[PDB]
Amino acid sequence: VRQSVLADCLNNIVNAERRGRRQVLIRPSSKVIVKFLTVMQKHGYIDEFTEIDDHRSGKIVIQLNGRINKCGVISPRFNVKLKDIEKWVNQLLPSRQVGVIVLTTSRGIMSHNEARAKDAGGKILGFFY
Amino acid sequence: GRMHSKGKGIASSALPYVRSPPAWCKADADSVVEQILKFSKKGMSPSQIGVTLRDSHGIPQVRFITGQKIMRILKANGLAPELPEDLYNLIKKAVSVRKHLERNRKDKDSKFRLILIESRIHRLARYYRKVGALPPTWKYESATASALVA
Amino acid sequence: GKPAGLNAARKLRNHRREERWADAHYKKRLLGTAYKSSPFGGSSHAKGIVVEKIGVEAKQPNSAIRKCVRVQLIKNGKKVTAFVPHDGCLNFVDENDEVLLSGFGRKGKAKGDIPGVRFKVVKVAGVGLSALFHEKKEKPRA
RNA sequence: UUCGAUGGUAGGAUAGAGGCCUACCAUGGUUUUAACGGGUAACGGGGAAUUAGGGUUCGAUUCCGGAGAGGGAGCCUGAGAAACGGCUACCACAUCCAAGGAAGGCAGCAGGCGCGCAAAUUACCCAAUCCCGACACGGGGAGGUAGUGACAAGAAAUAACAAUGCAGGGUCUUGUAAUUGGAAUGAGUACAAUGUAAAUACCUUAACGAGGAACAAUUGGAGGGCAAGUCUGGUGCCAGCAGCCGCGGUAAUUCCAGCUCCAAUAGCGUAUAUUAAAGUUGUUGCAGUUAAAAAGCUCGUAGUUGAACUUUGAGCCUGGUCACCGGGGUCGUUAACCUUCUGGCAAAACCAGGACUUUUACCUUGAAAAAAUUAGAGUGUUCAAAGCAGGCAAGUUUUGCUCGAAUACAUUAGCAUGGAAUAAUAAAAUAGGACGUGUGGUUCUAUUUUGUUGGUUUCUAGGACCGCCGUAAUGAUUAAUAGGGAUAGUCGGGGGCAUUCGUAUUCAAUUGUCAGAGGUGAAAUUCUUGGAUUUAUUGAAGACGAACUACUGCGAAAGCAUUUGCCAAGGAUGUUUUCAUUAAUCAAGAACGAAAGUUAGGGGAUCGAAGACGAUCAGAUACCGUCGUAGUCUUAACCAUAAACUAUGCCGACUAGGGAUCGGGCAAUGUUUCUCGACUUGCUCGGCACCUUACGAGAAAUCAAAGUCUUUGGGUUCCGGGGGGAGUAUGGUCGCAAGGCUGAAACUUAAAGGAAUUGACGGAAGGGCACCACAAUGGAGUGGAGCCUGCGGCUUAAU
RNA sequence: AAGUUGGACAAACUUGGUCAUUUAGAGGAAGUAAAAGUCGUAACAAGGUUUCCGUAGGUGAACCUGCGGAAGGAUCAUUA
RNA sequence: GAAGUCGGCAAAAUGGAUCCGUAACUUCGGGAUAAGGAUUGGCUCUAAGGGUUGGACAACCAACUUAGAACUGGUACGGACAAGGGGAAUCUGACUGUCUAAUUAAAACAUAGCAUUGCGAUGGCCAGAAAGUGGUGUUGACGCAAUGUGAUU
Repeated sequence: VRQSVLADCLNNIVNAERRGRRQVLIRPSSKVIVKFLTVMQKHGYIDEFTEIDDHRSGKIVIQLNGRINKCGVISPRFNVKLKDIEKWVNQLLPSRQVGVIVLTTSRGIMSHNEARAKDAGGKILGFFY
Repeated sequence: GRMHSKGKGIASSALPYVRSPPAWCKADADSVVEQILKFSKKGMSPSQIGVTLRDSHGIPQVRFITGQKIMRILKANGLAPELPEDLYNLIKKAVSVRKHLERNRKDKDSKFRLILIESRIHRLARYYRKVGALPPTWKYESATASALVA
Repeated sequence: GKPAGLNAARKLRNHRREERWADAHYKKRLLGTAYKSSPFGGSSHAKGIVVEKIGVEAKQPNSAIRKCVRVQLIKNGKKVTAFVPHDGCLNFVDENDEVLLSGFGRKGKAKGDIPGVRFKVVKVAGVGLSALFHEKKEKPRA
């Protein structure tokens, strides 16, 4: 049984990027996936993506523009405080300037840098770079 | 994956994107309800009647026209069976296997199949008890399984 | 593989505790072998009473007489073996000399080609070693 | 759970709550989220050690709390003790003794014996801190001061100033100097002044105060790891080293002596316990096809994990630091702070204020909370370990002034504020719902007045409740390439029962015939002129389903192959069929579980454990041939394992090219057949597989999974931590038993093990080549008799 | 006041049983470090009877044989 | 306190009931009343457990038990009577049962279990002098007849 659709979406994206394909199809769709895709698209790692709206959970077609080395999920979603962001960045991110950690804080789903600016922690969703 | 098998079949039905009755199908949303009530008065299965309206009557998915499910329509009209359809069918199959087992004493494969059916019927009964579709005290009985099916 | 649930701490802790006994280091440290089965009681050094001297044969590929000594511990009375570092001092170390023993380095394993030796003489008769070989200090009268 | 374990009633006792105790009444309370029992080589914490992060070990010890004064027990005084530098009784110690007796407790400060690897003076003082008391004054082995130690920490003395032939270098500059002179001299010796209760030490300080024994700095190593010897004498696989490899059988760089150098330096080394190494305990972060390890398979409970969706989009301004960002909100689309109570306003709600989480986890922040410790702010103990002090002012030496003594670490757990992303339970389905200046009523309280007190009525302010009353849009998320249940054509060597057929094997009768038949590489045993073997007819027995039988099918696995009938069931496919999360994984717990083995009954043809004979080699005792026991068959009860294999757990998603193959479905104005079937082609779903490739993985063999893993996290069970000992002993448990499940320790070893490569070997195969190989009717011979010559045995003195 | 009758606290002593540890104990059955000898492939090649697993019997010794399995075999192969 | 004796022969000791507790071994059924401990009288009470019956109840009549408490005396009480001694091993027979009336009660016999033999009736076994004779046999191999061994493993 599908335990987390976000893991499947990110695994499909990274698999397509390794294969070199410029488009990828993700099934099913969810608000968490849409928020995650918005975060990486705002950061510039993801081109336009269209949500096919059938009478089901939905499907997403994403245009991949390269410049992604690895995108993954952190399961289980550990609760991350303000002081734990540095530890997570050191553990996951390649450096202090490259890579993004996505946290579902109280103010919504956003990057670790934006959450640090918000001065609010939350739960770790995943990472991409 | 299959609940009690190694198969991975995906055969199902793909409901159309449209949610409206066909142009010529002027089912008027009340003659169908009367037909469903008549088909339930005899005591046919809700799935079986829905098949009959799909094939013989030519009616589309009944929800798209009547606005309510087959189970919901008959429950609203009062023709609600004492037990759910899947619950009753599994008890029927379990009763038949036990009646075959009491005659054929050397069928270990049938005994194993009966054990699988007993596991399935208990899990379904537990779900229905939790959801409240049945009285809280609905302990399944092996000796009175004939009572439960009929 | 291993469970990765947010509430799987009990399962992870129980598995780690159960499997921790497989390691020899943890098993030794928690079974108290350094006190019960060991000739000492975790002591770094101890005193003993000499019993005799043995020229234990050397295993392959060597063959030698290592002039080791059989000693009886003062605190327990058990009989163990000891090694003499300096050369030709067998005449110097006699029996019932109130010898002082310490370990060898492998924390309870035989050294080199001589099986059954884990302790070496540090001091003998209270005069110590490294002096009776250079004739810096002589043995006292007994 | 008695003789109190759970709760209730009543009582006693306690300063007070209380099964603390008593009498009665019910049987209760904890527990796989580990109750109970056992070990602790266990006082707990602040804290200490190691230090990427995470973690691991320790805490007897300067502070806080607990217990104790040899072991318990009892009690007086006293606010406060079950006090022991108070007492009483008993036990184990030791003690003076006129043998009648008294009697004692250093785990308090010094000191003594013993156990010990291991730890100091029977010193001085109440001067500083504080404590007690009747008290400005007394006492304090608390505490301070000193004395001995090898170590716990912080700072530096063993020196440097020149001439010196030469190696030189470049007239500039180091070197040993069998050499000297002048320089800077600091520890000590000793009266001073400070210091101190008095002293020790410290800073200043009468003066004396180094030329080589100066006033000699050592500990380990020099094959590698890890730094530094094919330098010289002695032994010679011995003595011995040697943490490991390894060296030592006359050239010893590793043994012991001289010399030199190397790392550290008043320190070096050794032993043990721990940490890093160890990504060899793996949450971060291991591994399970072959190196250690996927349970024989399936069901399934605690536990873990759990498809998508419910206020979102756009337009604003606003005060603010880096044209962005954080934040505050209506305006309204779409309803504007849901709601409870109150103030004024009054045609309720409209405005504002108090509470607003149903209930959270989660995040932020705040309150509250020992110091010491750590990080760290400031400050010149001459620096530093330190300490919490300090600073002005260099012309009057100033009847004073000026800073500080921060800050963080806190959240484990508890209280509180703000947010509602993520993840959880309910909202109104038999409407058993917000319904409300509400159509009618009950019932109570007086928060009040009717005269202060007591009582009924009820106007009144309020809690609660009884049949209705349509205020309104009255109420059910899609139905997951999740799942279950139907339904149609099927499909299957899937299961059970009954039933049909087949020849083969053996045996029995009779018939034709006579010499051998069987068997092996060769035999041998046995039977056969009494009719062997063979052949012809009939009958019986049990076993088994050849050929078709396939890199084909079914079943959860073990396994399933003659026909037919019945019963129950199963996957896949088709489906605008039904319910709607009903799901995955499993500790425990149960079903099935080859063959062999067990208990009995029936049955027992062939084969065949054990066994019986005959070659076989030296011995065969085993392979071989014949016979032949248990067994192989079935029925009813057992067990519970195998190379039970795909040496590869289950569920979900993604990942490349081809052709075969089974089941289903879709299409063919394609072929064929007396309405459908057979063949062919294309598409799709679900299986068994095959070939190529390796983006990718691995140690490689290899792998479409063993890939998507240092770029390490989808969910979940089982299992391993070098090899032996050993799946052994013991313990528990299932079985009538064999045995099954669970399952160590001591001791020992420096290696076992996997993959692959090169040689070697094979009573392995395939190509060949050879009179030192054979075939050839081979020719000649040696060896057979006797002699030359040489080799061992013998003799001698040397032979 | 000594003494005395009852109640509880009850130290401590006798008799027995249970638990943990230790010391015994002749002797019996194991492996490891092992004086010469002993010993044939049981296994490493087709190890000379292919190997191995489960089960049962027999044998001084590895072991032999019966039944069912696996290749970890010495065969990935017979479409005619 | 068995030193007696071949030998605990004989005797003594235990003994009922209630409440605790009970090992090795085992065929799981036992051993077991294992072993080992405590109490028991009289009197006065307390509590609980059942029947019909006059208007939540009820004054009777007709009833027996159990458990507990205080007090008391010869620290005694199944006060006579009644009434198990127990344990650790070896040989042997499995057990219940049977026999030498009048010296041997046993390890002897029998037993269930196990195994063998004959017989399909024109027969097996037995009987009778014979018989137109009898038994097994009102029987038919799950039967009858004849033997050996002696539970289970």
